[PDB]
Amino acid sequence: QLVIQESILMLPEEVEEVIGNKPESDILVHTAYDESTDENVMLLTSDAPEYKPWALVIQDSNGENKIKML
Amino acid sequence: QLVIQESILMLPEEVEEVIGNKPESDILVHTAYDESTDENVMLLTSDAPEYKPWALVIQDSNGENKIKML
Amino acid sequence: TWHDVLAEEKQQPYFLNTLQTVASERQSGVTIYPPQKDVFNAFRFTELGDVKVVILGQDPYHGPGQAHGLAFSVRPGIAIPPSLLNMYKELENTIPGFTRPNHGYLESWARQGVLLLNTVLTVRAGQAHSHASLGWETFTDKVISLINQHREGVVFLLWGSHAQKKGAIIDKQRHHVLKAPHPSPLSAHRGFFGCNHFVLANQWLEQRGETPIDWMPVLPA
Amino acid sequence: TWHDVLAEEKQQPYFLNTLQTVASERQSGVTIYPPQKDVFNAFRFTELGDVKVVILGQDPYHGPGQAHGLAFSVRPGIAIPPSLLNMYKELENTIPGFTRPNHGYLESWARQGVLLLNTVLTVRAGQAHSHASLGWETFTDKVISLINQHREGVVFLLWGSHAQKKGAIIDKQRHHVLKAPHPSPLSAHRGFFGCNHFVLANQWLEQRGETPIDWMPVLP
Repeated sequence: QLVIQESILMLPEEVEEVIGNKPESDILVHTAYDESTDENVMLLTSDAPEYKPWALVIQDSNGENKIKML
Repeated sequence: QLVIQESILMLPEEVEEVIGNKPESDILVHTAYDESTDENVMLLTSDAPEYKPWALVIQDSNGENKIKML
Repeated sequence: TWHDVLAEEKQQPYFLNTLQTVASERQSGVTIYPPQKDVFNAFRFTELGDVKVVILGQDPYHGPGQAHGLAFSVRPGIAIPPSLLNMYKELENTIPGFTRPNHGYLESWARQGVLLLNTVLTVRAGQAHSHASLGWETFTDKVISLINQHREGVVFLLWGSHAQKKGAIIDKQRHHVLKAPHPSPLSAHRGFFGCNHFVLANQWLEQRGETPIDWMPVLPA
Repeated sequence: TWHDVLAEEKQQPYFLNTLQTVASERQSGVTIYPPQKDVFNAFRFTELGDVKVVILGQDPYHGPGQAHGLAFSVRPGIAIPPSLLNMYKELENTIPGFTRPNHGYLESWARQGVLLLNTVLTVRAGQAHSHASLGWETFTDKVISLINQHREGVVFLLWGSHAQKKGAIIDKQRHHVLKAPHPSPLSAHRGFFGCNHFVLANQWLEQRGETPIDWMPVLP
């Protein structure tokens, strides 16, 4: 169902800068966009081949982030 | 008249190190030597294409400097 | 001219192996992405000498029918991805000539000298950054060096700490190197959307007299 | 060779436009300096494979008949410029072998592997540093790089924060890189004249068995 459209690799610092918490390794920002509610659903996981969930961040039409640690 | 023989480009720090005052940009050391009195007439101007006068330094046979701000 | 950074690299073991390990995986049963027919599109749509601007991307889209060889670009009907959608926001705002297309096919930019390079050229369906240990980077690193060696005045549009910096030490005064945060929604805001890369990248071309780039997509056949 | 990538550079649009922009200016009415016939003399008098030492200079002399292609070097009768004059004092003192000629013509040094390179190759009569936006720097940058790429054991005599540092990041391991203040009178005294660049440069060249350089000028 939830169709992930892209998966961007980021570094601990780039994610800390947004999340406020620092991931202990590379992060994969998995994004699924929602045409309608105009929402971006993002699943941050560790790098391959584990894909161990790190955080979940929901963002609205004007960039507010609703972060949640997994 | 006053034949300028050479024009050397210097940086703020090199000049401050000599002048005691720091130029806010690149300086052009325009030198005209004097065979006779054994004097080096130097006209310091801003870099191209303005050549706005900055300082005037007169130097004698044994290197003493007679500086004057323009 | 790609019969440069290719003639001997393409014979070198590291790249020779990266190819077959991919080939085997394919026939072995796993569906690997950019169809072996599309793998090299970047170098096709834009030649070494035409490279006016250089945009770095990571690895291909791992979902069905998305990727076709160009970084960021999707096929003529696939949903516009979050980052490409964002690149559009910046564009429709920065370049007043514009309006947005209706698709993510960027081949138009491609034939206008915009090199859309992924640092890793293949990916396993569903598994992001899975082929990141074969040798696509060392080949792709070669490519950048060559652009930096045999070319003058190229604009390197480097987005994200991964592409910019890390995989991008170009001659700062032989080539223009603009940096900024990744267009990704977990990043575009709070720090990216304010840059004027597209306008700046055209601004310095006219400056050199070079013909500028038309960032307005299109849609051939 | 110098047919070492200079072959590619020379076609690059930037080095095509720097030429014509200079050409037009010439026939357009403005007297640009180093007559085209001389513009490349530095590469003529000393070849890539012979480059024993490298002295960096800025732009050519913008007064009549002074410049002829080599940095610092003036023609057989022009007045010895302040900086060359000073270079002479250092030499007159450092090297107990020589005296001083009565001219600033340095081709002698040139044919002995001393590359006298200006970072900018042309200038407009009376307008110092006027052609510093055409593309001579980027060409000249390529040049130093290549010397640093295909060569080993070259002495880079860098004077002035502009030449040394700024336009001079050479592998300080494969090449010898001596630094010091510019010989300009507004600087020579304030911390330059004490260095021994000419003697050291030969000291090295010699330590490798290579034949040293004769810093005593001469006429063709």
